[PDB]
Amino acid sequence: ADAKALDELRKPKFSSKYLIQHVSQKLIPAVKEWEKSYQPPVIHLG
Amino acid sequence: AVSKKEVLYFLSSKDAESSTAVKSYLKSLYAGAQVEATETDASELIAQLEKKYLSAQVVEPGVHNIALPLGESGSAPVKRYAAELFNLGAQAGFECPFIEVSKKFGQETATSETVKDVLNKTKSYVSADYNAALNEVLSSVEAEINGPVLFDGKTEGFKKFAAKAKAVAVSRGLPADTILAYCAGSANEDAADKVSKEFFTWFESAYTADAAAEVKAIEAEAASILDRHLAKPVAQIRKEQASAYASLLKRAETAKGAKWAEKYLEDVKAVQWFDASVAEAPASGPKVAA
Amino acid sequence: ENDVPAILKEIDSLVSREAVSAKEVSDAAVALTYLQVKANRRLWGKVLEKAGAAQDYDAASLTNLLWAINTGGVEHFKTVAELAGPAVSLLPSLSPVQLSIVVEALGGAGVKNYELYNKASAVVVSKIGEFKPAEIARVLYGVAFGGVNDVALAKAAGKVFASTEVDSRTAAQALYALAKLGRADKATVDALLKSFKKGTESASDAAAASFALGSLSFKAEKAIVDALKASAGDLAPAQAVEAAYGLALSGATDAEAFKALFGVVAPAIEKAPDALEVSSLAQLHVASTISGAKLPAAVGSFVAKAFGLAADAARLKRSSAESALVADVAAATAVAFGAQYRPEVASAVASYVKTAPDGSVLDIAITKGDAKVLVQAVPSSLLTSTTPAKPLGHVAAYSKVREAQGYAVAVVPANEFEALPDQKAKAQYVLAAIKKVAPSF
Amino acid sequence: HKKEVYCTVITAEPLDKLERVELTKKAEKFVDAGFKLVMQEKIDKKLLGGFVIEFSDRRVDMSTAKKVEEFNNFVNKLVLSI
Amino acid sequence: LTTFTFSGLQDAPVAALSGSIKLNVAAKAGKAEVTVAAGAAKAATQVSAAALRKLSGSKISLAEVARISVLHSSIQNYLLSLSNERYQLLSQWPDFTTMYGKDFYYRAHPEDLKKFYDAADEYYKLYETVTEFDSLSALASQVVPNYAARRRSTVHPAIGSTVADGAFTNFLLSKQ
Repeated sequence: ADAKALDELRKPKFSSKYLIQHVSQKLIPAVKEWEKSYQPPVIHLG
Repeated sequence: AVSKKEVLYFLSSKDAESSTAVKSYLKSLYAGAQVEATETDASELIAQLEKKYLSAQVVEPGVHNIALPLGESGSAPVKRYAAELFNLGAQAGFECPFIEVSKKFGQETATSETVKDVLNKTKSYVSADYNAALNEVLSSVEAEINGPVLFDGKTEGFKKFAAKAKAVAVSRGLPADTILAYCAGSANEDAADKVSKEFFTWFESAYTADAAAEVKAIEAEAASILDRHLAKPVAQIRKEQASAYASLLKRAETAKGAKWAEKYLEDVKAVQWFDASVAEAPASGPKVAA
Repeated sequence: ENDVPAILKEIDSLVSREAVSAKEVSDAAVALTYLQVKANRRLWGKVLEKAGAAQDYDAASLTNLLWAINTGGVEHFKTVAELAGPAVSLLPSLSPVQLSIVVEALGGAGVKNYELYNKASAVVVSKIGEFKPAEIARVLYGVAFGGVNDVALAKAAGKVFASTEVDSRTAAQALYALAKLGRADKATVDALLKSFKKGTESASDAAAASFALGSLSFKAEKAIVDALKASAGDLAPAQAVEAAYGLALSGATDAEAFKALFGVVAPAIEKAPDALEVSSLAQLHVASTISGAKLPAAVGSFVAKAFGLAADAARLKRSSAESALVADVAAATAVAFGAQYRPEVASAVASYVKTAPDGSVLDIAITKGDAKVLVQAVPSSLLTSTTPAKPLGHVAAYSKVREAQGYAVAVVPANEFEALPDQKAKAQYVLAAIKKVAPSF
Repeated sequence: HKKEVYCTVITAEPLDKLERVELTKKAEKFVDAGFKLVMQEKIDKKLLGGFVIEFSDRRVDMSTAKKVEEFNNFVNKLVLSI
Repeated sequence: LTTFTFSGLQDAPVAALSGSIKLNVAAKAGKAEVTVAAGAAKAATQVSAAALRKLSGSKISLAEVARISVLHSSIQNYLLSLSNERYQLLSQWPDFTTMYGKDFYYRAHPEDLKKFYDAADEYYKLYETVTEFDSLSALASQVVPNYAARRRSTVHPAIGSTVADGAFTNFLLSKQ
């Protein structure tokens, strides 16, 4: 493990790719259930 | 692993960990695993949000793989940088920047009957100088016709606004006749080739100017950061950077089980490996298994 | 007296110095290419680092270094794309052969430098008599693969290729350039194919010519498929993929050439399935489907799944104009099948989206009993760039592979469909296409 | 006495007749009972699709512009919450 | 690099341009004998046109092995170049230690002497903080995130003001 492969060494370290993947995995099914549960409310004028 | 939409966005990528995920997926398929059926659902709004986050997952590691041309002479490192950003946008599923911001102009003002609503709803994507000049032109035309200019395109008020807007666009440096004739097309392909060569001259000048402006902003920010850093004594610098590093490790170690924090600590370990591999042999550099 | 590790050691000590001039880096790269160095990647890395750091470039050192990068097969986009600056600053100082080699290397590497290709094409079409045909073939390959659709240079090159007899390597390079440009001229390609009678100096020439004929929807030459059958082992697996793909797209029925090409490429997937790109495995599935020549069973199922992956990936990262065209063609298909009201049209358009057997998604797939019709909307990006504007060979490729899954494929191009003025005429066009392909619908 | 309620329906486009009967069956669920519904049609192209039913008492905004604005607000509140 | 490359022994270089390494080729009909000499090392092999055409079949994808990233290394390299410029202006400093003697101590005004000693300590502080190169990497991490947030644009990673301005001219001067 003292020598590493080039495909392991090519990747940049501190990118926000897994933050974006985490936000996407928390955002997409929630907005899917919002889309399937969408009902516009009845607004009273007055 | 991947949710099978990620691997489809990572097929045309050139980034390292996305390519290893694609290669492990292909080895799993050659082992005899069935390919999951792609979803034939989701509303247009849900589909476009997924596309936005997947294109962000392609762009974000690929931006970190591009060297900024800081402190370089000549237009060719800036053209390399702009070409790498273009190829990265193509790998993430974007079209040409011209086409992709024309999409934003057509989307933000799809329902707009007057020119002022167009200039107020596309304000985030047009320069404030050009937006202010077009607003002065629109106020002058609305003063001369005593009516709001409409966005129909066949009224005479919009024709006067379009003539004065072409004037201010030529004055600001945009060859608006060339830009219009490229998107309009031509009957013969030779005149279309002449117009396309003039357009791509403008377009290369334009993205080279934007990339050079981004490089100049990063250069000025780095020079400012270094000047306020060099104003300090050494021990203040050491304790400030040690405190910031300790707080960032504490933020990454607070989250356990998250994929981003696991990858963060793995990358900290890989930076320590790089330092040890350079310390083993400084003249050869890091040990690459080959 | 004859030691290749010792001369590699001396080259590595030469390019590890503090100040290496561009002549020394150019000579080190030329020697690395002549010695055929592929296993030592770090030596090519040191040479390319010193090439990026070098600041005193004349015509000869830039030309020799770009020749060595292009010939050795060394890709590093940053160094080669920053070498375009010396190219633009030395472009009046370059000879025709040097401008040819420089534009060929910077175009094959993929450098997006419109000023370079515009000035180089202006130089070539300004004095077309000073350039001999291999040089204009390299400049056409450079501006074609640099992202410039220069049809003035394509017309001037076609005039020269019709007037002057060319080498088979020159013609294969010109055909590859014209196939990326999407120019299915019959005046130029006929001359470049009649040059393919004196044999092929390399199998990559016959492979590139076969891929270029398959892309532009021409039919295969017998000399090209015979030269591919003779020396199929001289190709890389990706080059063998593109050879068999262009042969299947051109319509060749030579089972021995497909047998040789598949016997080249199929153990490479058995050793490493992840070595080739997914677009190459999809091209291999297209070639195996249209030609009918077999593969190993694991390899055949793998390239079927990879074709499904590549079709899905081309659908996800689709252009927005192609999405609008697919929506328009689906609406015209819904109107042609009995929907005169907007909710009926929207429900039929949403019902047309179906899953293919390989896991991919078909946009407009109608079924009636056991008969299947796949309406395929073809964007302008997949059309030929010349004024007849026919669909390219990849359209017929997708059509044949979907026909192998039991789908009657009706091709709806962008220009013909968007030529119609209203939706009823578009529905008439789509219904005429479906009745022409499958009369049961 | 009579079960009739007056409303104004605003759409992006002029109505198809199947669109009309589907919109009528949609809007009969917002009224109190089996009331007869006498609608008046208007055009607003700032609405992208759907409809806006304007009663005298209340409003029902089933337009797609309100839908994409609620979508954008919900997505923004999630990505700022996370 | 593309799938098919059409460069080989056709228009190849025949001679080296530097004296550090000597190249002589002899090009016959379809074949060549190459002799490469550097120092005591010599090599004399025989290369065909077909071998040079086979050479670009397998691509060498040269890739950077960076400590953090190529972007972070470019920012840190620019910080190192700017620190080199500040190092040059600190290296053009006058030698105050030539006036540390007791004759300069006792001939001088005491407040001017304390000013001189404070100036010497100020130089030592500036020189110690400009040679703290290990801090520079952390400074690069102050430049990376905001720039990366500019690259995560909802339009395009490479969109700028001028391209969007020209596209707005095309959008506005066309109808609707």
